[PDB]
Amino acid sequence: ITTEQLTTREVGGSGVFDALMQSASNHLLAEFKNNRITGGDYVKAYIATM
Amino acid sequence: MYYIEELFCRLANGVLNNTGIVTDDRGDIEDDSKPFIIVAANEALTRLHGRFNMRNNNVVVEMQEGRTNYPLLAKYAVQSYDPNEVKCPFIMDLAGEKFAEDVIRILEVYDDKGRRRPLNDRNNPCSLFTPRPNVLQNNAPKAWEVLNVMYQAKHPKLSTAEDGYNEIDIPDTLDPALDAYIAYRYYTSLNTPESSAKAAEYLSFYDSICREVVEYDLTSDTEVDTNTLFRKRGWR
Amino acid sequence: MYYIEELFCRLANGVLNNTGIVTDDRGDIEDDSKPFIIVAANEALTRLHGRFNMRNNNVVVEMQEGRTNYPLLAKYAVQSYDPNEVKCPFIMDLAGEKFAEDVIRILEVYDDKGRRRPLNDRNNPCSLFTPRPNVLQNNAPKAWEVLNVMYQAKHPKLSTAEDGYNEIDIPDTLDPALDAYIAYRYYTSLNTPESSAKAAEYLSFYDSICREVVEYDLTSDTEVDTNTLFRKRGWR
Amino acid sequence: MYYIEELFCRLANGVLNNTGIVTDDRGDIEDDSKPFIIVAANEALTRLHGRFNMRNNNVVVEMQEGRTNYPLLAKYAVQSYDPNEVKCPFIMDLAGEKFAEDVIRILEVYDDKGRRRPLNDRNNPCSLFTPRPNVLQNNAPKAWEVLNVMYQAKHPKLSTAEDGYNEIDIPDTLDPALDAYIAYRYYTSLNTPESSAKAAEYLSFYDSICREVVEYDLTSDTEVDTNTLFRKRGWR
Repeated sequence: ITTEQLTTREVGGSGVFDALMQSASNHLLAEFKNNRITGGDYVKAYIATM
Repeated sequence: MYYIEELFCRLANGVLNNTGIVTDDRGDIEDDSKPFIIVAANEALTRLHGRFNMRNNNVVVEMQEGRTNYPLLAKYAVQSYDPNEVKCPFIMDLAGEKFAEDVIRILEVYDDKGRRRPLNDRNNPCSLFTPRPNVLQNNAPKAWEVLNVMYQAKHPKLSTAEDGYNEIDIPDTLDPALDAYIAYRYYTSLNTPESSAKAAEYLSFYDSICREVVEYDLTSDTEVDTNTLFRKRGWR
Repeated sequence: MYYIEELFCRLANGVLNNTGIVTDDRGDIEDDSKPFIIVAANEALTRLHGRFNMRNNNVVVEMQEGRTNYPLLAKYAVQSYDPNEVKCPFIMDLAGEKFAEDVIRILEVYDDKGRRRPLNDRNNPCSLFTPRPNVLQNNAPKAWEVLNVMYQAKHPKLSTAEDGYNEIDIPDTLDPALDAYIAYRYYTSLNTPESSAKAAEYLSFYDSICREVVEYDLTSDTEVDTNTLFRKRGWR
Repeated sequence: MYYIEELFCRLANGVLNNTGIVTDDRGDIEDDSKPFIIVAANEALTRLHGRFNMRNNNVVVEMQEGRTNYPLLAKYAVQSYDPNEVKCPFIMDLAGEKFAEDVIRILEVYDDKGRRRPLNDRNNPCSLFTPRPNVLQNNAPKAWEVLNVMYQAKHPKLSTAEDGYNEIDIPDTLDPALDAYIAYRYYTSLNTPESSAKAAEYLSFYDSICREVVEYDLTSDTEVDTNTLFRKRGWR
């Protein structure tokens, strides 16, 4: 086990931490395209789960 | 004047720049969400043309024997009447200038002989009456009597269809007011409390723009004329 | 008097330095968001030209028989018109800059004979009328009648496209107001409570600058002239 | 008068002493951050020269046949005109005193024969007009008519280039006002709420300094003159 597997410096990589970020972002973006949350509201919720 | 597509671009790169209803390139609104903007856009134009007397349009009405009420509807226009149920139209217009029922408030009426006709004068036997805002009533239709009605008119209703209108003709100083009202309608639709606070800001901004135009009179709303009562009163 | 390129550099090294809309070196704005600034820039310039009578321009209109409405549009000018659509343009700009379609409010109208034609005088038989703010109406076009219209003109529309207008001509004391208004639109579009508070401050700063200009009269907006009614009334 | 480098040192050892844009020795601002200060510095100087009538400069304009509008731009100066598109310049200046388009507001105009020329007097046929703040219009260009225009002038724009201006000429009592405005612009750029509160303090301090100067009249802004209407009115 290395620190690379835990997270990659690039966003959306193969890291476990990266996978959770992309998965959480996709769920929020699903409602973003449903016209129920603004862009500012979307990013605020994304940061709060970091 | 500009196409409705430019309005979509302006909204895409404007107040709605951070919304989920815009395209990935910020070039246009989502196609399925376009009718939402169109409904709001028509509503915004109606309010602007009410507070400000920007457009003054006139129509021609021909008196028909045996008829007293003359609704100002497109089904009675020569270019849009159905001969099956209408014996003959009495509203006259052109092929490229079809009547669009844009009547808001009647201002003055002149007959074919050039005499001003009083409106809603209950004590005047020859005066005309308006039982409804968009209905004109004449109590004595003559043989060759033709009436011209000059009224404050709204902007023609926009439509995404090809045959419908696809252009906007408003003073460019009111463009921020148009965008603010559309933004207010969109953010008010979302029921999140954060969007509610943002919605009120645009509505307040829209009202501020309208009063600024009135304050400086950028649309030539104020009108004056030379005094005529001095001669009529016999002051000499 | 500077080109549109300096505006991006000034904004990048100015109010919008902290935001991510600028390049890595803070020397220019991203191409993906350049039209966003252009829309705000056009909106800001219209507001300034409405509050202040900075620019005054005149046009020449040639009367054509059979036409009573003369819109002041670019497609009816002798330059930048389609010969296939309109057979004879009636707006002459043979010399100098082309007609930019920047009409806000009509001030006065003088004919070729050298007299003054009354405007929007309902009781005057020979007065002109304006059914729309940018449309001039004449009720009796003559054979060789030519009208000159003096109006308050806004800045021509800016565009980053090829062969567009890319020059800004405003008094240098109004530059902070331009930057404040553009920043106000950018921050208020983020729908963020932290950015919303910042956006309100810029709007107040923009209004503060404008009232400062009026207070000291840096634009020479006021105008006075020698009284002529003293002799007209026969006081002697 | 002092070099712009001294301004950088004063800011480095002044309001910006606790910022990340200064050198490790607190002797100068970071080179890549220098254009940010220059843009703010020019903006601050414009505001000071507007509220306070500190600099009064005059220019010489030569009337040219067939020309009525005379923009006050450097491209029409003898030391900076391009012969390719300009037949002959009409703004006269010296090699070491090149015209810098520092016009803010026109005060008075005198011809070569020593007669005062009224400005913006609509009822006076011989009066001059200014359709734009930096454009002078003469409706009757004579043969040898030469006009001198005295106007309130802004400080020349600073530039880091060697050929550009690198000196500041303002009353030393306004130096804290200059520093406060630059500090306000810098702290306003940062969007952190803590910096926002600090930014407002400098702006309020800048306004307080300006009113203090007005209160004590340290720049000799107030001006009076001996009464002349007593003789002209014929009181005797």
